[PDB]
Amino acid sequence: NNPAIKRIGNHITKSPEDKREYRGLELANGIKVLLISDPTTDKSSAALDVHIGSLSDPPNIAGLSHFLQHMLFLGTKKYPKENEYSQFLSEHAGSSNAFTSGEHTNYYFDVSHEHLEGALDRFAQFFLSPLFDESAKDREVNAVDSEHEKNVMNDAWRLFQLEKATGNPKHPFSKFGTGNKYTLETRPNQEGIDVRQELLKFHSAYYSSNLMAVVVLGRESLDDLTNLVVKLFSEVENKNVPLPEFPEHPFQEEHLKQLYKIVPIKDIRNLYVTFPIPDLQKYYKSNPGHYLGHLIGHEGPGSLLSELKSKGWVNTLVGGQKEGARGFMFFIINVDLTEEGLLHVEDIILHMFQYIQKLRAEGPQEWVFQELKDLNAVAFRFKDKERPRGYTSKIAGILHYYPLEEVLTAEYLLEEFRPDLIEMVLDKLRPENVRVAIVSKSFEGKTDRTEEWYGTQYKQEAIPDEVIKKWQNADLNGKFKLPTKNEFIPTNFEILPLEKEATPYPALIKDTAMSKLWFKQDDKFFLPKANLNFEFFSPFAYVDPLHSNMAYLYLELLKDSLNEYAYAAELAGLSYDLQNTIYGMYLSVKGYNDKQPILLKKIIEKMATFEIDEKRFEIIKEAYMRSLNNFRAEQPHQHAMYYLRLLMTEVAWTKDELKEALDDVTLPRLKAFIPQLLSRLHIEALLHGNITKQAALGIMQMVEDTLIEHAHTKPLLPSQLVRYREVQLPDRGWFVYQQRNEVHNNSGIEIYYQTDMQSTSENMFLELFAQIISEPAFNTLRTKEQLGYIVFSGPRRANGIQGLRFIIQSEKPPHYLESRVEAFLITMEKSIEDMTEEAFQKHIQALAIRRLDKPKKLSAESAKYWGEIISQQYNFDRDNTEVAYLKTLTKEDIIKFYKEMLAVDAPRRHKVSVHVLAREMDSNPINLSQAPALPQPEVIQNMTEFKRGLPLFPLVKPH
Ligand SMILES: Cc1cccc(-c2ccc([C@@H]3[C@@H](CO)N4CCCCN(S(=O)(=O)c5ccccc5C(F)(F)F)C[C@@H]34)cc2)c1C
Repeated sequence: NNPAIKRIGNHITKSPEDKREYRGLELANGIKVLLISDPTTDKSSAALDVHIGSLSDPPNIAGLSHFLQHMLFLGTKKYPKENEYSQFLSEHAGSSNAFTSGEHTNYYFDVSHEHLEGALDRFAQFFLSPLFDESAKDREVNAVDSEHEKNVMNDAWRLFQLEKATGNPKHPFSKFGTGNKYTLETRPNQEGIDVRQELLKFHSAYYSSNLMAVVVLGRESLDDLTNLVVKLFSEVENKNVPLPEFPEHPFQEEHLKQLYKIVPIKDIRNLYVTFPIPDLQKYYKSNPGHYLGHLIGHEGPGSLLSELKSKGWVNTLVGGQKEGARGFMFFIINVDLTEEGLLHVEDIILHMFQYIQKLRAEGPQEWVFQELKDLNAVAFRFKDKERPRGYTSKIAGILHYYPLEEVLTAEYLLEEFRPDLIEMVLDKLRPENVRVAIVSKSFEGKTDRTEEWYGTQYKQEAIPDEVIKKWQNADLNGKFKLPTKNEFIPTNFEILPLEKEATPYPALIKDTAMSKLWFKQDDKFFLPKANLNFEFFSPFAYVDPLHSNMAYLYLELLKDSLNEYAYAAELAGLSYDLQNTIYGMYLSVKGYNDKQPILLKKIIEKMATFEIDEKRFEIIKEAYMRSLNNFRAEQPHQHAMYYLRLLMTEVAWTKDELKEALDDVTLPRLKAFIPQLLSRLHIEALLHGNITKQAALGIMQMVEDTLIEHAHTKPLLPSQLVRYREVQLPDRGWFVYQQRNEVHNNSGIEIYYQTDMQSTSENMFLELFAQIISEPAFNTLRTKEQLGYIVFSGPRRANGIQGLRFIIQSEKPPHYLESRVEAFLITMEKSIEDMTEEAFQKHIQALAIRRLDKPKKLSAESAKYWGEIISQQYNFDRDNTEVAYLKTLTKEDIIKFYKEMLAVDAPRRHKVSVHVLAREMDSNPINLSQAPALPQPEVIQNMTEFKRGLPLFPLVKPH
């Protein structure tokens, strides 16, 4: 009947555990639509995906489609205010973002479930009448430039664009996708281009309804959402744009049998092997490329990685199909190299072709296909409920590739066993079709080429024909065997009934000297999974730099030894996480609860009886040295956060201190360390999920008994369980710590206004003030003043203390950012005074909606509890309590808080600043609002002297 709708789809196949309701349809103008109705959801969400992207950029205006993405947020005919969209979401508990790929531009948001329609209306105008204001165009070009700048010294981005640069230059694959100030302004200016014209030209040409997919999720009925979407999106005009296709591969014959030697910024050794392949997307029900990726990339007994590890040549390997665009794809194998491996790349590649040859020898394996199929089937059935914003964005993209009825299952369920396709793809993994890239600092000075956009330095050689032949003649290596049946595949999915004494929050069910056990049986999600979290306390994990190094290497070596065994468990939905902390060790086991005790028992047994392979020890130690050194290449703003974390924590070892001590770590000393670390411990655990109190008590005691049997562990004394405190800053003080980033030509800054110990009152004063200023700070500091791509504000919480923080990465010097942030804070004092009383309550309700947002998957609820436990506050009802108090706050209360704690002349202002200067700054001391004059800062010359010159805060009292 309805003329606005071209069709309604049939039942949209979903998991029987999914309680959400789905309708799919195609609009008259061709928009493909999925509607998701979830009456429980706290946040509603919508996303739109356009099947156009950087591959469609005009060759003379690189990055135009990425630039157009940024511009749609900045105003439309119906809603002209540059920030009406941001502001509307902020005051209704929303967020938004977008990304541009070669073939897609994806826009998405979430918001309070009551304001879906208000958000969606503003959002629809992006695709109807965008302004492309000239003042916004001039300002936003800078945001794009600093984003590129951030990427210039990043080894991944350099490799990403280097690949495009070494293929057919006539192919759109070569296009620079990001854009920068040169491609978007300075160069188009000297060629007479009116960019606002090209934006409107491009938007009008390609933003056509026939290339769009929309997904909307909210509490409304499926019928109500249907009316809503036709109301807002039928207006979008249909220009029947043909969908771009790229049938000719970017890598032709002249681009094969090629070797590239590349100089990295970080000290890394990597080998990249690539084969051009046809587009396998159409074969999604068969998934031939993923079958091969599963086998080549396997890490278990008999695998290619296993032999390469034993020879001491590589440490990690990943492989499989890599997307390109419609009409072309890649198959890749990525290994990191040891020092020895760098000298044996030829042999390493031979082993690769030997393993591939084994797969040809044995032919396709239906049992392998069956196993992959069964695992994906289990995965889909018990998939965790997704956060709405990410869910709509994902679905919006794949609406372009699968029938409406299959969108939810297309990427999970497998139907066809197709050995013809497996051999077809397998026939393409041959030496005559290969491309090899080596990344090592050993090529420094030996390169003869330079990549235009990032400056990557590299050398290109043809692979010698005799070397190709050795690879082509790869025999069978008897150390390569297909994997055996995966015995970690779960079979028991029974959901145990809720016990009578079950509780809404974690209960303390064991409180001994050795262990504190918090337990909760799942009463929400009812999936056959569980989370097992353990914190191991030992003073010897962080006593000095040397011991910290050894705690790290111990767990790295242990994970290395378990890798072959645990890989099967990971494929089977059973994964673990094990790393050292400043307080000891952290262990998490997540996944299907069926075979979970088996993996946990194997981990603890291995810890307590660990034998170190000397060859593995030397290799991992070398990698760890490089990892420490490679911090020099992180981004300025991350340095600033690192430095501030060192300044404000009672105890903290620097990367330099760790580097020095790493040389004094001998194999004998490590062998002695491990038994000393395990000799005395305290264990605090959260066991949460599809398990009962008896099972949980048994799991916790199994861990203890294993440690007692093999490591003779005894309890710690309670006075030994000590937490670190935060430095207490003086009233009206201001300290600055200054450092230089020697890799990146940007500067970074973090500003911390310390308030007081966490407290129900002090917590919500800060959080509410943070909410009020969140959007304005971004609008003022980024979109208006265009200081940098990275502009952040919000609460900082550490060691029981809290405060307000600003983080900026910019080309301008830090002392300038200091004033602009100081100028902004006064704007916020007036803005709070002038704002209406309902505008204020609007923020209160926005913060409330955020805090009370219910977790949708077990892992998220577990995280909430775990944060209460590791912080030793144990405030499991915090959300209800704090929101209740928040609602009673008044505009008067926030002004007093600002006047007392944050204002420039506040009697209790505690300000500490970290300035990370850019690579090229030697030193460092209109239309914009006026900044207050600031005092003379006390320049921190030594972090140790700084800390001992000041008091230390107390620790928070447990609930
Ligand atoms: C000159 C030349 C020749 C041959 C190849 C490359 C190359 C191409 C591309 C790269 C990119 C680089 C960023 O551009 N990325 C870094 C981290 C590893 C991430 N991935 S990946 O890990 O290989 C991968 C990606 C997608 C799907 C599956 C996989 C899989 F795991 F299955 F293999 C690619 C790698 C590097 C060199 C280059 C640059």
